[PDB]
Amino acid sequence: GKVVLDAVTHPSKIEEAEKLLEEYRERLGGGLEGRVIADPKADPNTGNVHLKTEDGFEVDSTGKDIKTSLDAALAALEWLEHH
Amino acid sequence: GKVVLDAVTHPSKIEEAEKLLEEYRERLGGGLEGRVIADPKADPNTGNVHLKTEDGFEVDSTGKDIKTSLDAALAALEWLEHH
Repeated sequence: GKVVLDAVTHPSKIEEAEKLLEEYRERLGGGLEGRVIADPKADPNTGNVHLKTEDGFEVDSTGKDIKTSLDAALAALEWLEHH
Repeated sequence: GKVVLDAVTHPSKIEEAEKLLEEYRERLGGGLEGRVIADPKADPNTGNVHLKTEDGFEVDSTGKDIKTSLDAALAALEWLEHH
């Protein structure tokens, strides 16, 4: 299904976040609609990802980098989609 | 460690949310500090849980009931605490 993903990042890490979104786009296919939000108030030392499905599931996940945040967020989404 | 948990629920489901927080308190011990937020704008058909550790990990999880939301939220927290 469609999953709308937002990577919210300090502007120094926009490149990082885009390259990561690129790997997950080509693994997860065309359902993944991801975008990078450039937030100067964001801590460069943390990652933050928000995802929303058209089914109404939502996860916000704040970790120490963007990749871990995302993986944890998809982990939680897999749980909700099954249980 | 300390985990601050918020169950945000329509006021009709406050009892449900408190009894659920009670089971997770006695399973997860005294580190779990959970509270019920009574939100009349919340859909009674969904669950929502937010957790925050003193380490800075945060997860917000919206599902179709409070138990699934919570389990998914702790699932994501376990991922962040390891990876």
